[PDB]
Amino acid sequence: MALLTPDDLININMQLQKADSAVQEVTGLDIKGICKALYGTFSSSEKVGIVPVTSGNGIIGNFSASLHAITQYFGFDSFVTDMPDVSGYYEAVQNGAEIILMADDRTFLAHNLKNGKMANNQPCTGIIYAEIASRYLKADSKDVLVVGLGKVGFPGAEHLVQKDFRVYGYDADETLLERATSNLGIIPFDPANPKKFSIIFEATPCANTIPEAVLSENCVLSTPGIPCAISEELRDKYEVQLIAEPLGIGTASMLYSVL
Ligand SMILES: NC(=O)c1ccc[n+]([C@@H]2O[C@H](COP(=O)([O-])OP(=O)(O)OC[C@H]3O[C@@H](n4cnc5c(N)ncnc54)[C@H](O)[C@@H]3O)[C@@H](O)[C@H]2O)c1
Ligand SMILES: NCCCC[C@H](N)C(=O)NCCCC[C@H](N)C(=O)O
Ligand SMILES: [Mg+2]
Ligand code: NA
Repeated sequence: MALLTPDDLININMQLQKADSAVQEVTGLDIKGICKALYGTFSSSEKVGIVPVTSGNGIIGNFSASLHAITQYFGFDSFVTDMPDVSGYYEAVQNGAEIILMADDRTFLAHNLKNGKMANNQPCTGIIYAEIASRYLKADSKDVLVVGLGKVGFPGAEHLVQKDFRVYGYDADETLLERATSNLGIIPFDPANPKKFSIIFEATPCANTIPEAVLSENCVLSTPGIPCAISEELRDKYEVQLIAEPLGIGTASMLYSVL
C-alpha cells in the first residue's frame, strides 16, 4: 500500500553516497562491509537483469534507472531490459542475466539463476537496517527499540533477537505486537513508561513515530521508513544519527544475500 514515487528517487547516487557515509560513521563499515558481515559474500561483476513491470499501478518513474545506478555502484554488471513483464524477463535471460531483479506492487525480488537463491526486499531490508542499527560503535548497550513490526520490522526484530540483542518492540496495531511477542520473545514496549535507547530501528510508513522521551544523545535511528520517523527539530536537538535511504541499502541486502 505504501509505494515509492519518482520524487523519492531523485539523485539516487547522492542519496546513496550520503547513506554509505552515515553507515561508515555509525558502524566503521561501508554497505559492502555490512553485507559481507551478514552474508559472507562480495560482488564479482555478476550480470544483473533489471526488468520493468507494468502490473498494478505500473511502472514507477525513476525505479529501474535507480536500480541500474544502485547495482552499478556495488560493482554488478547490470542492465535494464527494453521490454517489460514476461517479454522483458525473456530479453534478460536471453541477454545473459545471472540475477533477475524485478518488482510488482507486493513483491520486489532478486533471483540468482545460477545457484537458485531468491530474496524478497521486505525481510532483506529489515535485516540490513537492523544489523546496521546494532553495530553502532558507541552505543554502550544491547537494548534496541523496534518501532514497526510488519513485513519489514518483524524480520529485523527477529534478526536482532537471533543476534542476542535485548529487543523491545512496539506497533500501534496490538495484534502485530502480540504476534511478535509470542513468536519471537521480544519485550513489549510501552510509550507510557519510556526509557532511553541509543539504538532505534523504525519500519513504519508514518511520520513522528519516535517519541522524544526514548531518545538519548547521539543515538542511532536506522529506518527504511517513508516519510521520516523523527522531525528535523528532534533530530537536531539530540544529534540523532540517521540512516535512511529509499531503495539502495535494501537492494544491496537482496543482492549480496543471493550470491
Ligand atoms: N527504504 C527502503 O529500502 C524500503 C524497503 C522496504 C520498505 N520500505 C518502507 O518501509 C515501511 C514499512 O514497510 P512494511 O512493508 O513493513 O509496512 P507494513 O504495513 O507491513 O508495516 C508497517 C507497520 O507500522 C505500524 N505502524 C504505523 N504507525 C505506527 C506508529 N505510530 N507506531 C508504531 N507502529 C506503527 C503498522 O501498525 C504496521 O504494522 C514503508 O514505508 C515502506 O515503504 C522501505
Ligand atoms: N523502497 C521501498 C521498498 C521497495 C519496494 C517499494 N515499496 C515499491 O515501491 N514497490 C513497488 C515497485 C513497483 C515497480 C514497478 N512495477 C516498476 O517496475 O517500475
Ligand atoms: Mg534502502
Ligand atoms: Na516512518
